[PDB]
Amino acid sequence: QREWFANPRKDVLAGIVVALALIPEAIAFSIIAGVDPQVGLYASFIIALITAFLGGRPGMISAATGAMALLMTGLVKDHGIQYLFAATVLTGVLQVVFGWAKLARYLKFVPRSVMVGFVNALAILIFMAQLPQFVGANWQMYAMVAAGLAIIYLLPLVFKAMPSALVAIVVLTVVAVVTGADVKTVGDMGTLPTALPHFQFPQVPLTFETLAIIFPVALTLSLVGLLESLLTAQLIDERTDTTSDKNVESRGQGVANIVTGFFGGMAGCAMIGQSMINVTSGGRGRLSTFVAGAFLMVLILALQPLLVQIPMAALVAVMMVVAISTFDWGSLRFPKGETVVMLATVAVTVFTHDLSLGVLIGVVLSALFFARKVSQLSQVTPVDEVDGTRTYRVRGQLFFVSTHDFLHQFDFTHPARRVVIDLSDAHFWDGSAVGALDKVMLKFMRQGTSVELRGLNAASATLVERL
Amino acid sequence: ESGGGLVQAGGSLRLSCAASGSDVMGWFRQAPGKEREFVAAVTRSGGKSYNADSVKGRFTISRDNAKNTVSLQMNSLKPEDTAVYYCAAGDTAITSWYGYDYWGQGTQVTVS
Ligand SMILES: CCCCCCCCCCO[C@@H]1O[C@H](CO)[C@@H](O[C@H]2O[C@H](CO)[C@@H](O)[C@H](O)[C@H]2O)[C@H](O)[C@H]1O
Ligand SMILES: CCCCCCCCCCO[C@@H]1O[C@H](CO)[C@@H](O[C@H]2O[C@H](CO)[C@@H](O)[C@H](O)[C@H]2O)[C@H](O)[C@H]1O
Repeated sequence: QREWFANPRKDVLAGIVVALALIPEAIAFSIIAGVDPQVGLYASFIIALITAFLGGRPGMISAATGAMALLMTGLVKDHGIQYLFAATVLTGVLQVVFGWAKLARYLKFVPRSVMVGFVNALAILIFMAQLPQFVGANWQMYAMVAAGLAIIYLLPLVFKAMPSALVAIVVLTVVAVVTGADVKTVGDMGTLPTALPHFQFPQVPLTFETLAIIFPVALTLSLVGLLESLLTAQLIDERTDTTSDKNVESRGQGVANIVTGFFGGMAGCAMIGQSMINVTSGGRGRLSTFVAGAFLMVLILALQPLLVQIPMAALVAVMMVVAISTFDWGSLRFPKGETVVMLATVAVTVFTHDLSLGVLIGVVLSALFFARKVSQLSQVTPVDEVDGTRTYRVRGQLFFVSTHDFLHQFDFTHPARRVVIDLSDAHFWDGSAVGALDKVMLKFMRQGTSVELRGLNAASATLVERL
Repeated sequence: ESGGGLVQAGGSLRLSCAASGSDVMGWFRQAPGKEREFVAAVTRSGGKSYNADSVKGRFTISRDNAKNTVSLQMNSLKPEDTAVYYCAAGDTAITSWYGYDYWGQGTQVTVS
């Protein structure tokens, strides 16, 4: 069976620490996803519990992260905070399906460009989510968020193994309460937990038409969650030693999200930062995560009236630094295509404020580049008419085409009089196809050889630029 | 750009484009309300490029000896040639579409 209770003294303590670090995360992420803090705190609690009992890698905190929230933020403003519940249930179902089929090993196939793009987009979206707290601006907001960043970045060089964010929140709370500062408090953005999570059957979604609208977000949530769980797992593996079955971990994740959805909760996955803070502080048991969730619930129930008094500047500061911690990568001075994928995801997510779309275009772009690495999909065939005129029959789909490969398939050795270019069986899906053909024709014309284009409009009609 | 006017059933018309402002010069035609279409393009070297879909071997492009002039001879016009003919002077690139450095507002060409 191999089930233990080793090192309770350190596991409990670690769980306490990461719980104190867990409260503001869940509250904030709840606000970011346009929902009550209650949902996030509940999520963190129940997920931590179920993962503590059914998780694969002990000492790994699974609660509520932005990686999940920013994928539901669009579902909640279009259908509600409850289509969210359905989506979390279905998400968990997809995860236990993924674990039952034993498919974790395939997570390696996921392009690094897509992932790093997801991270960047995520972080800058966090930072952008902190902006609507500045549109209605009192200078107390600015002063307390600036002093927040200040105390978070300048205090820990003097202090010890206790969070500077803890001191930030406590101090700013005490100040805001005593001085009676005029600023938005957390209790305004949503209701905070006052009791235990009750069994809430998603009474709000309805069968099929619901399925057709929650399936995509459940898919993306599931995949992102399993990726996060995988990498977090492996990092805990490297930090210590284990033969953790990532399939069992995925299953536990699934069940957790399922019952979470059935108890009015958000969607959750593994948390890198808090898992690291945990293992660093001595947490390596399941009791660590259990005590994390439990002490989280107990403490949020204990400090509730004090909790709702916490100024939004503190939490917006904490989010402001968590964003910074998340974004910064290797901004390389490398494969152009992969960079294209990352920047595509980033820019699209930034412009649309939809992380799911960035993920989507990342997937399809990676798929296209893959098809370009693995197959042909287009070939030219030089044919001679009795006139002695070279006619190049371009057949197939042309997207992201390389100009070099296109030029190499044409003969420029002997400048003929006239050359026919047949596009009757071709399809241009990108402006690069155009550009390539242009380089060819420009080369021929510069060489003194005239070009006759055939069956053209059909090929240039498949252009994506036609929207 | 100059040469717009009215044409009959099998009539003809030459279109001289002047650049008042340099490898290659082009000509496109825009059907009213419909997607733009390529007509022809000619380089300094002497190489031509036609659109055998819109130009069924009827039209004839040539560059004048003058530095800022390109002529497009148009014969055997038909109801579907009725369009606005734009002259482009983009150089060293995009011989075929989407334009480059210079464009010129097009004139109307109507057949009957
Ligand atoms: C001829 C024989 C040759 C012997 C060669 C040397 C043998 C070393 C193999 C290490 O295998 C370990 O076995 C542990 C249990 O079987 C696993 O749980 C270990 O790791 C978990 C987390 O670190 C802890 O909770 C467990 O208590 C701890 O036993 C651990 O995953 C695994 O790596
Ligand atoms: C269908 C395809 C979908 C593709 C989606 C890809 C999702 C998997 C990416 C996981 O990568 C991890 O994500 C974390 C955040 O999600 C990062 O922690 C970040 O956030 C922590 C705290 O929030 C900080 O401590 C870290 O420094 C910071 O890197 C972490 O570094 C990164 O390795």
